[PDB]
Amino acid sequence: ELNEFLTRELAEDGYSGVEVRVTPTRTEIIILATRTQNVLGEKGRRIRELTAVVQKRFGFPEGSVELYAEKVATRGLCAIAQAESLRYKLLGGLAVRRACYGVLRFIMESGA
Amino acid sequence: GHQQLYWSHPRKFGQGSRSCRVCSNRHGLIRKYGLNMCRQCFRQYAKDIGFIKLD
Amino acid sequence: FRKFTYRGVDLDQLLDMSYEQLMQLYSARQRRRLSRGLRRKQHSLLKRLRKAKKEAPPMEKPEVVKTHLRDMIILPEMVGSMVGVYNGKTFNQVEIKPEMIGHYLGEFSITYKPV
Amino acid sequence: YKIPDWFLNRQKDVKDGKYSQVLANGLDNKLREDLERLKKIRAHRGLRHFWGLRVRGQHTKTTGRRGRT
Amino acid sequence: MLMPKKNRIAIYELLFKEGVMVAKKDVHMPKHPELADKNVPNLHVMKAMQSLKSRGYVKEQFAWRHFYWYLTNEGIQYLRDYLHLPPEIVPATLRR
Amino acid sequence: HRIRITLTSRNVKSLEKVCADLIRGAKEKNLKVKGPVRMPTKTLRITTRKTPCGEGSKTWDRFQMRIHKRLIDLHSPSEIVKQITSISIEPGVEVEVTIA
Amino acid sequence: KSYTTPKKNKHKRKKVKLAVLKYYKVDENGKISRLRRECPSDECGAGVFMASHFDRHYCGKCCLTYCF
RNA sequence: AGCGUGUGCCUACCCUACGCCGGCAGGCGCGGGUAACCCGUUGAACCCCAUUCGUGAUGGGGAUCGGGGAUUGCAAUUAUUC
RNA sequence: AGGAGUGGAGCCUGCGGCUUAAUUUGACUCAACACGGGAAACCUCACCCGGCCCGGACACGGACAGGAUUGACAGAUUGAU
Ligand SMILES: [Zn+2]
Repeated sequence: ELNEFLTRELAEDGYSGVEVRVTPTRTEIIILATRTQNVLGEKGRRIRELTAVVQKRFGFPEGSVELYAEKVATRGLCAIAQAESLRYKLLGGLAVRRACYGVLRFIMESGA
Repeated sequence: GHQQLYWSHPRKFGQGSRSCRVCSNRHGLIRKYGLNMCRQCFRQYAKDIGFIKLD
Repeated sequence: FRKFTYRGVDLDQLLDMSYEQLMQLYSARQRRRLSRGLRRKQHSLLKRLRKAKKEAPPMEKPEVVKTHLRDMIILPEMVGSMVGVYNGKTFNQVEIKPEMIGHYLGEFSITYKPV
Repeated sequence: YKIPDWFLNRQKDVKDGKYSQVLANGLDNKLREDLERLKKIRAHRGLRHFWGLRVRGQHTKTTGRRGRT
Repeated sequence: MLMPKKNRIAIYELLFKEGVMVAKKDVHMPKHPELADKNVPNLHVMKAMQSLKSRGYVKEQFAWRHFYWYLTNEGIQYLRDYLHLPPEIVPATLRR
Repeated sequence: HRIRITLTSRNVKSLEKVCADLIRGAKEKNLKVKGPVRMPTKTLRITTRKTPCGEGSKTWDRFQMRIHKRLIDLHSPSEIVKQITSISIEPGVEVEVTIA
Repeated sequence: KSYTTPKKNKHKRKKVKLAVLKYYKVDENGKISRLRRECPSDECGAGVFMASHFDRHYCGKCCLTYCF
């Protein structure tokens, strides 16, 4: 549930994945994101409002979880980020061949 | 009226009492282990839950 | 020629008795039709039908009542009363006799045609 | 002779309701009476017996190929 | 779409107490489980919610069976004007 | 005071490493310890047809869920148990404690 | 679009003109008179002016009938 | 015998040993299991042993049909099932 | 080279065809026919008979607090109270 929701929500700022860690009285969720500036919004607004969504929909005591996000390392290796970038570049007006060549050269230059 | 017709026919059993939690359909639902998910959606999202192919 | 007896008893003595002995008088499957509890879930229409049948008619064949149901049990308290049964499409007129006691209602329906 | 009633063939008949074991010609006569009663009732079982089809609720699309021609 | 006066103000108070709002996609479920202190029809409140969407005051999200609603600056202006309160009131999502 | 803690996880190496770490810590604390009891694994099999439609050769899928349940017995006071639970927490292990 | 079998109409509420004038009878002084009934129910007080029937009167929200 | 499964989210519906009523399904006051703890040593069937049956559509086949008694759900007719 | 067999007998099931107010449909040699996880008494349901509150947001021009609304008890077709 959480993975699908985060993939659909944080697609606008380069979503990669999530790693839910469970700890009594304090649940620490970490989000695999590529663009940390767009995921925080305006000084932590996004974290608080998505947390409120979490308690309101899932149902959980308030003030116990804390949504987290950090810049992912070696983003060229994660295929999900490249697929999302290709979706962005093919969305508006880019040619299929040129865009595919660009993503291919970036992937093979990433170290794969 | 229709407000009385909402909770009129018993939605206790049969097949309309339950539905898939992904697409709100009522075919191929897996009630095993309380999945309540149809076969296609379970096949689609099986690896994320943890069920993976070893045999 | 030979006066019928319902399964041991005759019409008047059968009528002058309640369900608490009627149930043992007839068979088992229709006993559960009233043994689980009072019938009020979808039997408001059935009770309305009973009231309509017990309404005093003129000295002739009584009036006809149209219903969308085919799930009534034939009790003696409505024999000799005309009812319109919604046999899928039309409220077909039916004819009953005092030998109908203890049976179902919607068994007088022809599926398509004799062929 | 202390024989329980459930062991008998037909019990609590529609005619008299008494419990009696019936013999060959008696069974044939009672079957005729029951089928005539169903015919007079014009019940579903009686009419399906009249055309001579399966009355318990079976299928005919693939069953009953040795009857009418 | 006839809406009693008390239900609308109750839903406005429930929405403004935080920055977001949720509801399940099931019209055959009158009582709202989170708002257990009132017999609000969930179908009416979600339909008024999406009508407020159609007038364009909030963002809409929906994944499998639960909708997600998020406030906006113009949306919070509309809410504060309907509630007849000064703009000094802030939701729980804007505080540190 | 016969404390019995139950550990359930899907991965086997992580569970074995966590149990070994707990045993080493208890031994360094110089406390009586029991043997790590390994309950029989429970397999969850959900076999479904692979065809979204109903056309083609009848193929099938085989899904498995190998779960494990390792547990140890201790005769320690609960304060050290709470101190241990306050450290070395990972998502793989869902600790369940039974007091006896 | 149109159908084959004709359909009836939907019920409409006629314009209620001078409702208050129909509730209280005007006298030649400050005194007032009433020609309707008052609801003795616990949920609703005497503010619910029942309809002016001729056989038996009907309440507003109670769905109850008081006979003569 | 060996794989399984088991008290629920809108969801009540689980496996049930134990002692009775009755040929029989079936009916209540009685307990555990959220499971290597309880059903459960899962006393399975096919096997094995001693009569009955004796080439006879016959002690195989149970196709068709009537009546009676039962749990299920608001509801069993074209019998849900036994 | 062999074993079990099917096809012949009875019974359950899908398809085609005839019938039916309706008997919904997808797939037609391997690679369609106990296949859609579909063993359909009500929901299933997507077909016929019938009548229901509408589950027509919102923008514009009219209709309105001097009432635009909205829920109905005796009784009649109706299916219900
Ligand atoms: Zn009143």
